[PDB]
Amino acid sequence: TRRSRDLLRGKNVLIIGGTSGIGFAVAQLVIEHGAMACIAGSNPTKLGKALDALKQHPDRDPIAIVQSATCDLFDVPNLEQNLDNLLKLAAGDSKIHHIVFTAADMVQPPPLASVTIEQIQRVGTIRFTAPMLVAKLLPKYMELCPENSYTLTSGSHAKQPDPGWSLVTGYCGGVEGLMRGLAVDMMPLRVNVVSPGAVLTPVLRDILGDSLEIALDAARKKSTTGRIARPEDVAEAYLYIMKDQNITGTVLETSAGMLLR
Amino acid sequence: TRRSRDLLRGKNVLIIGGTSGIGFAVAQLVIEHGAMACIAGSNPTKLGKALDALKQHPDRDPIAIVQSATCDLFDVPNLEQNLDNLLKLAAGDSKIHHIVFTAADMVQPPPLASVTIEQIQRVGTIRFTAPMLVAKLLPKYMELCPENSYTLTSGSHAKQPDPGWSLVTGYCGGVEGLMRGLAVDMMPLRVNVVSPGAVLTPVLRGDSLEIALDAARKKSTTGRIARPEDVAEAYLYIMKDQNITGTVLETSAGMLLR
Amino acid sequence: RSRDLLRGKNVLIIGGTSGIGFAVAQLVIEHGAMACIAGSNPTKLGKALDALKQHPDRDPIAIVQSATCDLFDVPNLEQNLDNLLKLAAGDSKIHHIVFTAADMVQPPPLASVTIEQIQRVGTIRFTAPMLVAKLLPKYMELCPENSYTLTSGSHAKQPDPGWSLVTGYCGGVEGLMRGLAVDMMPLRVNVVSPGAVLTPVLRDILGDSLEIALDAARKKSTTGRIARPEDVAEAYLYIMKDQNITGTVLETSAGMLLR
Amino acid sequence: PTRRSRDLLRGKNVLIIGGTSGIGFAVAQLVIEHGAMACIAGSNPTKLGKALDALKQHPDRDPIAIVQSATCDLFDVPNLEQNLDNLLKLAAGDSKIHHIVFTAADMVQPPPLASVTIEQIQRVGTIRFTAPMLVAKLLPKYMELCPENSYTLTSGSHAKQPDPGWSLVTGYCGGVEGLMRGLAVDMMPLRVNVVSPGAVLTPVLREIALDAARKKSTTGRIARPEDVAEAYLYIMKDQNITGTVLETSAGMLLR
Repeated sequence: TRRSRDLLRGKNVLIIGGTSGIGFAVAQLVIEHGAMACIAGSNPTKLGKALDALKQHPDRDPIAIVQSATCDLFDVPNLEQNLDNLLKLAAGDSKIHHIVFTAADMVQPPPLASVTIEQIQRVGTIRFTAPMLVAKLLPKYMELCPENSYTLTSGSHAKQPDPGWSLVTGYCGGVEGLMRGLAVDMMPLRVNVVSPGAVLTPVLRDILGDSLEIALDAARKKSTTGRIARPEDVAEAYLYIMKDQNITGTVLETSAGMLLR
Repeated sequence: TRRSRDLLRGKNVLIIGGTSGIGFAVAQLVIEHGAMACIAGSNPTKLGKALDALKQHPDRDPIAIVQSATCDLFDVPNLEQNLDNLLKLAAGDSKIHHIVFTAADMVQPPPLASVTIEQIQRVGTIRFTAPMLVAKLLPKYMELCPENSYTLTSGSHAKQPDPGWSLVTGYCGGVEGLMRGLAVDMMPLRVNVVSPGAVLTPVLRGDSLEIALDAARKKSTTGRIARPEDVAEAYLYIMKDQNITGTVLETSAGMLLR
Repeated sequence: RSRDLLRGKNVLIIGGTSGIGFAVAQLVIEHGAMACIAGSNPTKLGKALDALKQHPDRDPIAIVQSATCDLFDVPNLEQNLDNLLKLAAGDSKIHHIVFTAADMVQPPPLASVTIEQIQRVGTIRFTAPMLVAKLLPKYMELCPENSYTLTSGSHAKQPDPGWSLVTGYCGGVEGLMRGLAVDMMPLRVNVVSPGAVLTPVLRDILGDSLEIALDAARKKSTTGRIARPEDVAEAYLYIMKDQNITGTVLETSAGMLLR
Repeated sequence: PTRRSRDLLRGKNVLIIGGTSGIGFAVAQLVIEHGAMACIAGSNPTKLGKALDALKQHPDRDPIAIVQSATCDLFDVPNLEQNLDNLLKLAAGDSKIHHIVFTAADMVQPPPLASVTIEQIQRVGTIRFTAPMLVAKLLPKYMELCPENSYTLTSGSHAKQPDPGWSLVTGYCGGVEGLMRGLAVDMMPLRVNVVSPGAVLTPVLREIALDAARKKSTTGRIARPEDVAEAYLYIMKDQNITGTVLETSAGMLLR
């Protein structure tokens, strides 16, 4: 509709993790609303295919320009400058208006009894240090105002942990805590978290392989909706946050009712 | 966008409290999307005015049709019947797809030291008994599926009480509890709560108006009073995200951080 | 210091005849406090009262008394609560109040619920604790040394199918606590939210099915076992001692909330 | 010190990481009043001296309670896992540890967000997150996983009420709470919990910053270390409580 369109037409949106899954669907919604979308990822092959997919999305507002950049989020010595370059690129000729930091990763970490300091800090680098640094650099490329937003991603497993996942559960709690600290330190910019549940992404399919349909019966049994989330469903939550200039400091839970059980 | 119109075009939406404030702005957004709005109020003049305000809305979709229906939420002997009639109207010739229960809920109650049992029960009737009775009657007019949603309203004062408001704080906590119980008992229907704060509505606003606003602006991190149209986007979002159920969506300008 | 926080203090336990309330009363008199238990059945009150006077670990100075109070009789509710508070104040003032949960049985289906049924839950779970708060200042100093503790339940967050009315009022108790923590400051007001506790009442209800239900609860927990009333009663005693804690919901529910 | 409370703790081994001062010291007091064996740990050796001597000469101490100390620097990364392992081995002694308390890293404002560096981010995490993570790694070697025992971590009210300039600390306080829940599952049926204190007056802290907290609270006063210490003791005794954040912060969270 025109008011959603006017909320976001011509606005720059950076989507870290936009190659597939939730980020890609956010990118689709962004350009359907007339916004400029910059997607970032770790894989140039994946990034290239996602980028053409967006350019010829038939529901793309013709006005929407799509661009891409490759950014390595585990390279500690160059992380701040890589992130600084990404934001420069995303700002382009003006300023960034909305940042989405997606987290679509769940690879079970080693057993607690074997975890190492190196392993701990790697998850933190990706889950904690990088979002902090984007916040540090952000005022150069984005106006701190409530028309703009910076959105992070945690997960329902922060509240309902699976056994074997304590390192990841811990940094998920850290993302939600970081959001709250940043909502104060970056005011009047709006900072929020989306906390998704089980989402049926292509990589989720591929991981589970033959084990897919078992895991999905579990997730449906655990939900109250009785069905697995579409990435398109979850992406609406990030778009809502862009539109509502009143929402900041909160964790938006879109997880099929699993948290009720 | 086409995606959003496709989700809501032709859907029956009941806004309880749609004559003014957030409910009115929710009615606006849903008719922009081609949905069939039915607004309910307690004041017939206010209704007719709002109903007419809506029917003339500029961005209104031509196919969107608006109706109104009076319903006193405090008349306990007739409450179940009025809600049943209201539900029957909003369904029309098919079914209701989305129910929004909004409230302009901020008139301060009597002091704790003086509050009486009928005063407690009167807030209990509007805040708790009425949403429960909508839930009781809802399956007759509405399918229990995750395409559909039923959204209640609490408020940031549920978490940040002001002195004098303990009775309204309590029943806000009851609204949020009720939502979670209903999200289970009525599954796979989706049931949620929107918890607004720092929104300026006509009824809310006159001379003291700008004192309290400054208390909200200073308490917030947006440094800005919010328009009903901002908060309305939360109700619309819940209608669209067929994954969201059982949660309290907090749109209150960052006041909860401070 | 911590040994004398409770010695000589006047405690009121509403629902002190069995289960959690009774175990609170036990801990209270072990610490030397004066306990007034309230309940709805004079015979069960009588049994509870004797069992507390006879408690071997009761501090000698600790005096126990009882009072009957129908929390569903609306026309007499405010006066009955006033009389209960007068009693518990003894010859000085109340210092701590505990209000244990109704622990009701499953209500009728949602499609069957009536206004009368809704308000009856509200009377016991919301109106009665509200009226205690209204009346309290006449009999009790509003200060951080004293405390007023309500009771919700882990099913406030994890609803059981068919219980929406009880789940709703459980969230009302928690909201009321927060409202009261503000309107009654600097008195401390808190909520204990217990999970699966094996009270004597419970074992009668489940009866033959008890071992099924206890393996279910154990499976949902991370402790792997069912809580004792004496375990949960430690939380109420804690709140009485920590003069810094107010406005919060204390969750003691075996880790079920992690699942 | 009731018989019921002493039975629960008498003879138990309790490790208190950060027991030299403040909340940790007060927990050490309460546990030895119960006849439990307290082992305190600290970064500063003669600050341990003070504490260790002060503890040992406490008036309400159960005659049978023993006290002992150890140093452990939670920032020295090359030596962190071993010093923690050595610490745990000490507290277990000739049996097992029964209760662990990890008292929080203190409230020193970090650099302004605009100037924070990766080295700065990672050192708050080493102490607030890595160290308790490593204690959990090593614990099973020295502690039984049963609901009679507990591992208690510490976050803080600023996890939910940030102050300007504290985003890094608020960040890892949420990490501590998330870690507690994950460990509450991974280490079941051991009980793991978080105490979240607020408005607490300790000597390293101890008038404008003290009236300011009083105005945000509903108790209207600054709480003592001895009040919040009761929370840690409660969690030891309630064999039903796990996976939760116990908020003892004077009602500041209501405002």
